Amino acid sequence: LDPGLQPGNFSADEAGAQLFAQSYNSSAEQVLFQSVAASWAHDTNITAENARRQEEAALLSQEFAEAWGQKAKELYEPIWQNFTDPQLRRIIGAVRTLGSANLPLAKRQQYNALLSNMSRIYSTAKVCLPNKTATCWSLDPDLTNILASSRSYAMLLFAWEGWHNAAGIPLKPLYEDFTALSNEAYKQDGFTDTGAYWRSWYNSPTFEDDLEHLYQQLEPLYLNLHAFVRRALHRRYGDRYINLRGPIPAHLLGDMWAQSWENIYDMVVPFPDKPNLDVTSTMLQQGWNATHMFRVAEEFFTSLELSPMPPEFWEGSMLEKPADGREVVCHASAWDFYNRKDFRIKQCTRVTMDQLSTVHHEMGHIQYYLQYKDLPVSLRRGANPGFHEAIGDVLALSVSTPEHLHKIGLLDRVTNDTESDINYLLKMALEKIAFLPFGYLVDQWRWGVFSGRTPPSRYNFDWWYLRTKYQGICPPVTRNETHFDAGAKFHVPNVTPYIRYFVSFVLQFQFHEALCKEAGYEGPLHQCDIYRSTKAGAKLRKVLQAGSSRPWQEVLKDMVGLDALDAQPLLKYFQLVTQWLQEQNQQNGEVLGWPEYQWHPPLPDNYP
Ligand SMILES: *[C@@H]1O[C@H](CO[C@@H]2O[C@@H](C)[C@@H](O)[C@@H](O)[C@@H]2O)[C@@H](O[C@@H]2O[C@H](CO)[C@@H](O[C@@H]3O[C@H](CO[C@H]4O[C@H](CO)[C@@H](O)[C@H](O)[C@@H]4O[C@@H]4O[C@H](CO)[C@@H](O)[C@H](O)[C@H]4NC(C)=O)[C@@H](O)[C@H](O[C@H]4O[C@H](CO)[C@@H](O)[C@H](O)[C@@H]4O)[C@@H]3O)[C@H](O)[C@H]2NC(C)=O)[C@H](O)[C@H]1NC(C)=O
Ligand SMILES: *[C@@H]1O[C@H](CO)[C@@H](O[C@@H]2O[C@H](CO)[C@@H](O[C@@H]3O[C@H](CO[C@H]4O[C@H](CO)[C@@H](O)[C@H](O)[C@@H]4O[C@@H]4O[C@H](CO)[C@@H](O)[C@H](O)[C@H]4NC(C)=O)[C@@H](O)[C@H](O)[C@@H]3O)[C@H](O)[C@H]2NC(C)=O)[C@H](O)[C@H]1NC(C)=O
Ligand SMILES: *[C@@H]1O[C@H](CO)[C@@H](O[C@@H]2O[C@H](CO)[C@@H](O[C@@H]3O[C@H](CO)[C@@H](O)[C@H](O[C@H]4O[C@H](CO)[C@@H](O)[C@H](O)[C@@H]4O)[C@@H]3O)[C@H](O)[C@H]2NC(C)=O)[C@H](O)[C@H]1NC(C)=O
Ligand SMILES: *[C@@H]1O[C@H](CO)[C@@H](O[C@@H]2O[C@H](CO)[C@@H](O[C@@H]3O[C@H](CO)[C@@H](O)[C@H](O)[C@@H]3O)[C@H](O)[C@H]2NC(C)=O)[C@H](O)[C@H]1NC(C)=O
Ligand SMILES: *[C@@H]1O[C@H](CO)[C@@H](O[C@@H]2O[C@H](CO)[C@@H](O[C@@H]3O[C@H](CO)[C@@H](O)[C@H](O)[C@@H]3O)[C@H](O)[C@H]2NC(C)=O)[C@H](O)[C@H]1NC(C)=O
Ligand SMILES: *[C@@H]1O[C@H](CO)[C@@H](O[C@@H]2O[C@H](CO)[C@@H](O[C@@H]3O[C@H](CO)[C@@H](O)[C@H](O)[C@@H]3O)[C@H](O)[C@H]2NC(C)=O)[C@H](O)[C@H]1NC(C)=O
Ligand SMILES: *[C@@H]1O[C@H](CO)[C@@H](O[C@@H]2O[C@H](CO)[C@@H](O)[C@H](O)[C@H]2NC(C)=O)[C@H](O)[C@H]1NC(C)=O
Ligand SMILES: *[C@@H]1O[C@H](CO)[C@@H](O)[C@H](O)[C@H]1NC(C)=O
Ligand SMILES: [Zn+2]
Repeated sequence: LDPGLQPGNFSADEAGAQLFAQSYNSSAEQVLFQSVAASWAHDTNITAENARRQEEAALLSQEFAEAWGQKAKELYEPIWQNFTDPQLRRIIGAVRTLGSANLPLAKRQQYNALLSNMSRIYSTAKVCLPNKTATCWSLDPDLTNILASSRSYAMLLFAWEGWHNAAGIPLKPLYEDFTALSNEAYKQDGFTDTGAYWRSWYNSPTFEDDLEHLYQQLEPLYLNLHAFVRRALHRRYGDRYINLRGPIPAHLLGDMWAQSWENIYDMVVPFPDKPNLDVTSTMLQQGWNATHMFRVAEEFFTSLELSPMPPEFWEGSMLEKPADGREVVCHASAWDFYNRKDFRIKQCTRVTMDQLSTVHHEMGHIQYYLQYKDLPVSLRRGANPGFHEAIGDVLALSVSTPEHLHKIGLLDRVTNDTESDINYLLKMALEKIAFLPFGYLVDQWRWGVFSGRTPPSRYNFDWWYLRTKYQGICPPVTRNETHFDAGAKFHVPNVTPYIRYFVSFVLQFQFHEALCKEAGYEGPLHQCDIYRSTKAGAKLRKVLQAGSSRPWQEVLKDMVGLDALDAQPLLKYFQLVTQWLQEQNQQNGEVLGWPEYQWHPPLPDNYP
């Protein structure tokens, strides 16, 4: 520990604690920058040298959070709740959280080693065909691509069986040990369990109830969608393997976790005679290039009179693919270095209509970072953890439209045909609405484990209960408590909350509606854009400047006017497809929901 990074002495006063907050701030951006700089380099190009620097940076960060966290508890754990500023209470409350650093070394060293071991066995999971094969598969590319692409039911089944079998089972012992150790650490931090810690972020005493009220508002839309897809699969696979009343076999939905079904959009799409618009042909013809694209993105924000990208951003960012042959993580990401001056993007840009849209949300994050850089570093995070991605997405929504592309000049004429825009809304539904029930059930399920209400003998039973209950899926081959299908997801062994994403996808439209309402727009909400609309920016800026200083429920209210989440706006946005599906289901007599829930298909005749 560098002494300039090691806390001093502070009184039990607020007057002292204000000085503690100030000192933590000044040290914090000096450590966090050094940490993120290393992590930036490692990700900007892989080298074992940079991986080492990455590893050392990780240790240096934890060592810093520890050295301050221990004193924050030692001096202010008896007090912090008392302090007059809700901003300061937020500052100290964040520092005062220690997480795993509560565990004594013996447990601590098991804990880290245990968490890493889960990630290893998941990331390095494998499936092998039932021969003396030279070669096995892995989740990507082999499994993701066979599962999404092929539709011979047996082959599709085996791929799903192998994965949840191989990825889950060897996790089963580890995840229990994690659950115990996880809760024990937070117990000392001040939470009943890890689950009550995660829910602590949304600072809502009624949080879990709020979700069910939201999800109940979605269920008519989701059931409408689910019931529609279910019929389509019946056309394809046969009467033996689908029940027009029952739930859907989990592996037919085109995705290993059935969390988003878009890979059956090719099979289901409405109005097969219409195209789906691709503006790439203009963009290449215009001589657009990656470097230019961001200036369009910046144009948008400047058009809202949000802040332009500072010169440092143009000096630093890796907008284009590198000139070297060096290996790089191409997946697009946006970075804030807690050093106030320089913000950074990595995009690996390929000039296509899709990545044009993608750049806008990635720059959206940068605009978000730019606005709250003025806060003390402890607060420089989204008003709540899903709130940051929402401000990212509302931007991509607007520009994805044909309406905005015409103001960009990339589109020649607007073509207001509902058959086309239904195609667009429906594919987006198969992407994101299918995700809401899944995103909801996981963190109910994990809360079930962390609260203990799912003891280890029920990990798998409570999982499939939650799947059929919410997502309308059932397992393709009988699954029993030796298996552990909850582990087969990325976010479970990586102990990463999904609930942020669900909260975000509701805040997304709850903003978009409140912006388009403010931007003077009227008409079909998916045809709104806010570009050039200074009225939207000035209100949007008020959200971004708040960062996390002000409780999100108060900030959201100041933007939208509602003290809480609501899915009515989301239903407004999807309204056109909502109506269309209701017609199509009514025409087919399709039974919404899934009675005969106690059904799942027989096995293929010679399996395998
Ligand atoms: C990615 O795309 C970027 C943008 O490209 C342009 O725009 C897009 C939409 C497409 O249409 C592209 O095809 C198009 O090229 C590229 O940056 C641009 O690169 C080109 C070529 O390298 C630049 O063109 C050259 O610019 C010189 C400077 O011209 C400006 O400054 C003069 C003073 O020096 C001034 O007198 C001019 O009026 C001009 O001012 C610009 O005005 C327009 C509006 O009228 C603004 O939009 C600009 O921002 C203004 N820029 C400034 C600095 O004020 C010219 O001297 C030069 O002409 C000479 O060279 C050409 C060959 O290049 C000869 O053919 C010609 O005869 C003459 O001798 C030429 O115009 C362009 O300026 C760059 N953009 C900017 C903003 O500077 C990226 O390089 C590209 N990257 C990749 C990898 O593709
Ligand atoms: C969390 O902790 C950070 C870091 O300690 C605090 O930032 C510091 O806050 C104070 C108060 O806002 C700020 O002082 C003001 O800075 C303005 C710019 O001052 C710069 O120029 C003068 C000369 O004109 C220098 O004397 C200063 O040291 C500054 O120097 C420049 O700083 C930038 C930013 O880091 C750096 O990139 C440049 O390299 C450097 N210049 C050169 C030539 O190297 C003044 O206009 C104003 O009057 C005040 O002096 C101080 O500069 C901040 N430092 C940094 C590093 O950001 C945060 O305030 C704190 N958080 C909160 C919420 O308080
Ligand atoms: C990924 O990005 C990083 C940052 O841009 C980049 O880092 C540099 O990589 C090169 C090698 O490709 C390093 O060069 C050598 O590093 C070794 C130690 O690992 C040193 O022994 C070498 O010392 C000589 O060169 C010095 C100047 O670099 C001289 O001052 C010295 O006297 C010796 O003559 C040499 O430094 C370089 O150090 C790193 N730098 C950093 C900051 O990481 C890396 O190259 C990129 N990846 C790829 C594949 O290019
Ligand atoms: C932060 O506050 C602490 C507690 O008020 C200060 O700690 C004290 O620091 C002095 C030196 O400034 C230490 O002196 C040592 O005392 C022992 C005898 O106990 C002697 O053998 C050593 O040679 C040395 O003189 C003292 O131990 C230490 N006491 C405690 C309880 O921490 C500290 O000075 C303050 N920080 C700063 C930067 O001033
Ligand atoms: C994380 O997973 C790894 C791998 O499963 C665990 O490390 C393994 O630990 C065992 C002993 O605990 C090692 O087996 C022993 O090896 C020695 C020779 O080194 C041998 O004499 C013993 O009879 C026994 O076979 C095993 O080699 C070791 N594997 C690796 C790769 O290190 C680790 O304990 C797990 N940690 C947690 C927290 O789960
Ligand atoms: C939960 O369901 C699984 C199947 O999905 C059951 O596991 C399977 O049980 C049978 C009977 O023991 C195993 O067959 C045996 O395999 C061994 C080779 O491993 C072979 O030597 C025997 O002759 C016999 O064929 C089968 O392999 C096994 N599968 C797995 C993946 O373990 C399990 O029994 C069910 N749970 C409970 C509690 O019964
Ligand atoms: C910190 O907590 C204490 C205890 O809840 C508060 O002290 C009490 O304050 C009320 C009026 O605010 C008095 O009627 C009590 O007599 C006080 N009790 C004691 C033991 O002093 C204190 O006000 C809180 N501080 C803040 C800033 O809210
Ligand atoms: C598209 O045409 C319909 C015609 O009924 C109209 O109601 C709708 O508002 C048009 N789109 C926009 C963005 O105005
Ligand atoms: Zn994002």
